[PDB]
Amino acid sequence: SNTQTVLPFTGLNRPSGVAVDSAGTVYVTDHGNNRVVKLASNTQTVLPFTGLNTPSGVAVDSAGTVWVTDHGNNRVVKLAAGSNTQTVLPFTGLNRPSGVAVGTVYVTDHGNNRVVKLAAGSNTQTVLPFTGLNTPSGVAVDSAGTVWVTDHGNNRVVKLAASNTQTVLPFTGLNRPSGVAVDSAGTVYVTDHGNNRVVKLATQTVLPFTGLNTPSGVAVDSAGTVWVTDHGNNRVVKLAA
Repeated sequence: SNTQTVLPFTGLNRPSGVAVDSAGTVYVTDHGNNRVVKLASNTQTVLPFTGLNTPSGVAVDSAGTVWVTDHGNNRVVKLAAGSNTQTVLPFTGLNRPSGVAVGTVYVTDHGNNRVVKLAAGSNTQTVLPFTGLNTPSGVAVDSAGTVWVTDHGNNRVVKLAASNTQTVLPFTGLNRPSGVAVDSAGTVYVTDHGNNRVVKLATQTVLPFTGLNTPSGVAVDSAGTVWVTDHGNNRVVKLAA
């Protein structure tokens, strides 16, 4: 499709993260309203998270568990499907965390220029051996265990195989990039926030979104639909394959 669809979310303010599950349910972090909203339906629902302050990244697994980076409280919180009690994950030492990806949980520890991993079960926390990161933003993980990070401060996207080798992806002309997503083909999508555009790397291509204003989050589903949080315009837009 060359024509986007604006999702029927209401009341968003400065939305940040976005995630999509296999059923096609869309979750958005409504940063300015300290809440997470979801759309299955033309009417959204607010998830029963509590005490969020300027939340940022969101992720969802196949069980429908939702993870949110509670940026302003330096923690990560999760809600299982159908539950009213949120769980604070045993991360330690976080400093203004940004993105989150998933039973292993990966978090961009923005303020500490590092990506942290929480091992499932053992809850051992380790720092992934990325190097030279500066104010990193989005994170994504694939089935192979490869981790992609938007190195926002350095205008690049870098990946690490499940390794002491990090690869700079050949994006070009990025300007304060934010979110990153990866589909089953290995196509990587980045929200080039400072340039009001979304780029993918199959050859770099600008997706044909119209009227974007400082886009933040990006998500892609198994059918290749791409969802973007158009932060500057308080809206969420999608492009079908």
